[PDB]
Amino acid sequence: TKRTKKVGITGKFGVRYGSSLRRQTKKLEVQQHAKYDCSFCGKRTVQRGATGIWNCKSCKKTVAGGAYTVSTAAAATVRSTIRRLRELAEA
Amino acid sequence: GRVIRNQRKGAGSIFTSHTRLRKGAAKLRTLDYAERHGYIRGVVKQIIHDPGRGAPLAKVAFRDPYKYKLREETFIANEGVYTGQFIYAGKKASLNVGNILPLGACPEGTIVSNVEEKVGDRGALGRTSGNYVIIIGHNPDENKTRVKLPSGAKKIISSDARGVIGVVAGGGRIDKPLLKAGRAFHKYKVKRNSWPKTRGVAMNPVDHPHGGGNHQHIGKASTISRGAVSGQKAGLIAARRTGLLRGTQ
RNA sequence: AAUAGGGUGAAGCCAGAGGAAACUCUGGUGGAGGCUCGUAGCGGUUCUGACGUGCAAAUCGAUCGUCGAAUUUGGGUAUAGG
RNA sequence: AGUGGGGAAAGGUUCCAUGUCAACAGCAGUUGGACAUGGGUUAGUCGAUCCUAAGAGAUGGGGAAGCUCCGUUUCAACGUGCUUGAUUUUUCAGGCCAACCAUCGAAAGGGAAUCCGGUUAAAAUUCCGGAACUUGGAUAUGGAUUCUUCACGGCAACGUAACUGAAUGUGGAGACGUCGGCGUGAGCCCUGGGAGGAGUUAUCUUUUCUUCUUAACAGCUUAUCACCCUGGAAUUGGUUUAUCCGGAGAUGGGGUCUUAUGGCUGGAAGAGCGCGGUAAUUUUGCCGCGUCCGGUGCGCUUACGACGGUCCUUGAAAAUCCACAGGAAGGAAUAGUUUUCAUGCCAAGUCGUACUCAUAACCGCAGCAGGUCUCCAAGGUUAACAGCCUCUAGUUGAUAGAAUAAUGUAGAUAAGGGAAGUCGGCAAAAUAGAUCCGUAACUUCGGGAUAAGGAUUGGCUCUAAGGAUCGGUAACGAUCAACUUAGAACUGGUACGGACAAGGGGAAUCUGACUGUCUAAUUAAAACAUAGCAUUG
RNA sequence: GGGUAAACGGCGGGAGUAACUAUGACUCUCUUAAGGUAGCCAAAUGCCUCGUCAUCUAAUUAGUGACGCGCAUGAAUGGAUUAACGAGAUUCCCACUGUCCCUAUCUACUAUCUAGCGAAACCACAGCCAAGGGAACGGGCUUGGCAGAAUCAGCGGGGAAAGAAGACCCUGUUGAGCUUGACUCUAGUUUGACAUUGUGAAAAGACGUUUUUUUACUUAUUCAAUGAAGCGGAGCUGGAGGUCAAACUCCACGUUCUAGCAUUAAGCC
RNA sequence: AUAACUGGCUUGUGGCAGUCAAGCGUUCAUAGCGACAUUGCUUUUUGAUUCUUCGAUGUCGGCUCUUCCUAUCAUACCGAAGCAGAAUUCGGUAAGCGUUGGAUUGUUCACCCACUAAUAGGGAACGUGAGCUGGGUUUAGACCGUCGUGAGACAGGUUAGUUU
RNA sequence: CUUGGAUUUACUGAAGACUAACUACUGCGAAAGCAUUUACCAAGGACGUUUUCAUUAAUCAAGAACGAAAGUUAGGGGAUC
Ligand SMILES: CN[C@@H]1[C@@H](O)[C@@H](O[C@@H]2[C@@H](O)[C@H](O[C@H]3O[C@H]([C@@H](C)O)[C@@H](O)[C@H](O)[C@H]3N)[C@@H](N)C[C@H]2N)OC[C@]1(C)O
Ligand SMILES: CN[C@@H]1[C@@H](O)[C@@H](O[C@@H]2[C@@H](O)[C@H](O[C@H]3O[C@H]([C@@H](C)O)[C@@H](O)[C@H](O)[C@H]3N)[C@@H](N)C[C@H]2N)OC[C@]1(C)O
Ligand SMILES: CN[C@@H]1[C@@H](O)[C@@H](O[C@@H]2[C@@H](O)[C@H](O[C@H]3O[C@H]([C@@H](C)O)[C@@H](O)[C@H](O)[C@H]3N)[C@@H](N)C[C@H]2N)OC[C@]1(C)O
Ligand SMILES: [Zn+2]
Repeated sequence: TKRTKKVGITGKFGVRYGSSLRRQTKKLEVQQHAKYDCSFCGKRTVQRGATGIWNCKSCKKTVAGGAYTVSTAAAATVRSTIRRLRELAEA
Repeated sequence: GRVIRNQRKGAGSIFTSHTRLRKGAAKLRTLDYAERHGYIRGVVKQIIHDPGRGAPLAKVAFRDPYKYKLREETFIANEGVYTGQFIYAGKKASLNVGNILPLGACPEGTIVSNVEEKVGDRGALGRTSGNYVIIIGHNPDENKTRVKLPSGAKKIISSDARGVIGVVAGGGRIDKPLLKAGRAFHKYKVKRNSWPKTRGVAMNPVDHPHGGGNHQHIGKASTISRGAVSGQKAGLIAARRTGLLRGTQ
């Protein structure tokens, strides 16, 4: 059954710290503990070791990433920006 | 009165940094012939957690140009760098994430990290998780590059100064609240002894310029002159203004 | 180096039911938490109890707080009188 | 979870035997941690010694009038280098290199190697008896290797008694948090048969208690995980208590490896233990027989394993040992190796070692109800390592006698009333376990909540349900086995969580969000901290 | 002279005015840096004060809800709330009871008596009252009452009982902790001159020397890296610039799908 | 040599009692009252003073307990009346005998509820802390308001604070 | 605001918005709405059809998707109004 209506993973915090602080924690903790697709072997086996470190249990490859998600929006933009500036320079 | 906590920090007795578990200093390679004239290739062996640091570090192996020997390097890992990746460092390095290039070889708008202030100091700028340096423009006649620092400041640096392409990994730490005194305890347990912080107004007059009184209050302006002496600089030192910031800056 | 025995039952997982759909509901499983009752431990509320030329230059009895962490603790080491 | 058996710190002879009682043991004393005289501490394997930790600290140096301060990744011409081909001429000759490294810093971190039985008045992993191991060195014999010079086998994972390998480089071990359930082993607990001994016996108990044990080390063997070969998958399958795995090759079939742990044998019955006999004023005994075969588990403790969770926390270093890459050099034919194969030989220095470890061996002026780190841990009841009773072991120590006024201290009970007492319900009483039922306002939706508030509970005799292993619609038969749950009848002075153990609750206001912290020895709070928020450089 | 309050802080008076009265939406005037906004309240902040009304009780200086010209509430000197939590302060209620009416009875250990052992505080001398006077509250002195050894258990009237050269107050030309726009200084820091300190150029100044501004050199001096490894210049190779004399400019000059390897030079003269 | 208790002197102030008699009392100064004045007493108020105590006399109230005073609330006996009875009022001898239970407050005091014959007032070092208690006051912790630039102040409020 | 030269002139640059003129009794979309270039993604009405199914339909309590502007939360930006 649906055990909690809205607190979700932050049910471990009970009634403490305030609802806004627990709700802000819930957004990032779900991402923190989620399984991600490996871009190397194609399996959903990427988990966080520590902040900025993401390991694949299958192919044993570690990639540097965000604090709570594998990739941040700024890093994604840089790849396109660095991709773009690369060919505009090599041509 | 008495020597205040501000003053006691500088003697460095109980206030030295806690460095037993740290994984080595994060630096670029020394400028050598290979990086001055061409490039050198290394391989990422590990991406590791450094206690006291929000950003992960990369251990990268290079051949020694002059004798049969391996060299391990401790870099600040940019986001997207992975174990087994080849890292190219030098003047001829391609414009890819993780490569170490001089700032003169990067076009306008390149995002770069662990940037040197002076040529060959192995990195000073944009080193924390989620931070980076933007290249604003070039001054090829003067061999100077203009960059945008994480704080918003703009700075002219030598075009021979190096930097690492990409954004420092581990970004977004501060988005999640700490929620607990204990999380702060564990945070500073591997940094230094700066937590918890007793308020100056909660002390007696011997302890702090803010102490004493039959109510807790400061009693004089908390904005202190830059020319004040040690023991007086508690509060907002040389503040150009105070109060809630409204509008833009 | 040390920390009985219980209670509660977070994510994740399995199975079933309802609905036109969007979605919703149920039974298990699991074993989270500066969570909880409560020993050892650590502390020290009250009796303004005992004692108050004491067993003791701070103790004794009962009653109490807390008891998996900002926990308790041995040894080593550092900080020295404006 | 000891008033048991040991240790670390600290003490220093308090240890043991003999003698002794003036003082001391707040009474006593024939007794003593007292007094006197002697005796007593045995190591290649246990520690120290060595390593590095936080840190301490010499040195070319830079300060300071100077005592000295600063620096140790230290602005330095910093080896009391190393290996060969040998030479003895105690001379040579070359070739490799010098990034790092003075030194101190742990009797709980790291670390070469020992067990069992016996023995004293007092020592023992140190002595005796037997059986091993490590390191360093020497070196002989056998084996292995070589005419294809530096071994063979296996498709492979890899196997073996061996089975060249310089400089240099690289890798591994040392070497690491915490929690959760699960699995295995060991010790303990429980239990059947049998062979001895003890107990009880008015009656009975195929009975009540007790002995039946097996070290280090050596050989063979033994495993979760992991890995290899084959094969090619949807009707997706395999699979954990916990849902993860498979065209990056699952399921199926067959193999390989680690030896944690168990098994058999050697050690080793010759020992130890239990009975029985016999010599003898006896040192010390000597002999006979036995010492066997099973079962069980959400048991307790502990070790290990495979997993899973957790962090803005990711949980030492060094000495030391091994391996690999490399291909220098040296090697054959009637001949060079190598002590990483077996056997054989020699040696292992120095200091500590008695005893106490506490209601009398330490610190508190003392034999002081205080303080002072840690290991082992039986039966019953129980959720329980709580409380209560008991076995082994250890104590029976604390001046004593006679009485039992008042007032005390500690503990009880009390008719009717029920806070009228008092600043104030202070103190005390009341509640309390477990099963079932029932549970409001409010709420940050997590809680509030054991809300509130009801019912039940013994003993005895039964019944039902929940399994394992064998054997071919086996939906069955056989053999074995742990305690949980549920129901029924009967029964009593209506008792029954029968001792023990064990929340009182509700409606609000003020205040601090919370967990946390401080005035050691009159204030624990609303004070401090805290996450969150903002400002400043 | 400008900015700044989540810096320290601050956040008003006096008159009149509505067809009963009363009040005053409204008006005038003085004045400030601004005149307290949203909220909240006899609150841990309100003197007056036990404020007034309501509720709670038989009865309430308590509690709670209201009211608000609030001595002297009020917005990160944070305002108002607020589930949960609290050995925090407070009121009421149910249960409960020796807290009480109003005391009684019981037990152990004392006390008690004995054998042994055996302190300390304190002590001018001492120790019965009433009055008087008196340093204005006497054990002693005056006048009276009276007055008989030795004692035991209790007791808390008195000994202005003991404990400590009053800690409150005042004085002292005695201090100390703390503060500041006290007096007098001071580490630090900042600003100028001179010295360290040399070699040139251009342009403005004043009598071949000189003041000022800028900017040139490198060797003094300062910062940094390294196991002081590739610096500066020239040249050999190519490529582009279409050359025209003639080789004149610029560029490069061994490494980029892959977690391999690179060490102790081959070759040539 | 000097304040903050008690005590002593004083008695303004507080409390109590007289003398006179303008008026009130249906007429009637004096049953019962009594203006303007004026004489006293007491030490249960508070001042004034500074004599004793600063090598310390334990500094609120309550609880408990004894005793004393009388300026008598009740009870005994009586005199007076604007005393018909009933009730009530004034006065005498009288302290023999009693003078309560509660809500709020730390309170003395105050104020209500209720009973009662009555719910009189006082003293005893403002009786009584080696009798207790410790709510208040009055050390050190903490909060608020006003004041102060500040350290801090406040017969302003609040909470916690060893009784030999 | 301006002799510290404001305003005005030329060049370069940095920001965020917006998409003029073409633009209409014209288009598309369920509505709210939608206007620079280009490419990709899936969607749609109408038309044409001698293609196909064969009543599968209409409107609809309950129940759902979307919904200008203003407003709210957290980041980022904050030129102009
Ligand atoms: C504010 N002025 C103070 C001044 O009062 C004085 O302080 C002394 C201090 O120095 C004394 O302390 C002195 O003596 C003691 C001890 C031996 O008594 C020492 O421990 C100490 O080192 C020594 N300085 C201290 N006992 C009293 C303070 N008032 O000393 C100077 C000063 C610090 O500036
Ligand atoms: C003008 N004389 C200078 C003389 O002062 C000196 O320079 C030092 C220089 O050697 C130091 O630098 C040196 O020392 C540092 C050390 C201090 O950590 C080292 O780390 C560094 O490698 C080494 N080069 C530099 N840090 C300061 C200069 N004044 O040596 C160079 C010189 C030219 O002789
Ligand atoms: C036992 N409860 C009593 C209650 O009866 C009452 O007592 C009063 C008492 O205070 C009065 O007494 C009071 O009032 C008188 C005044 C009236 O004259 C004063 O003189 C006196 O000093 C004062 N204590 C006394 N006259 C009658 C009792 N019932 O009030 C006080 C109390 C404690 O509540
Ligand atoms: Zn992968």
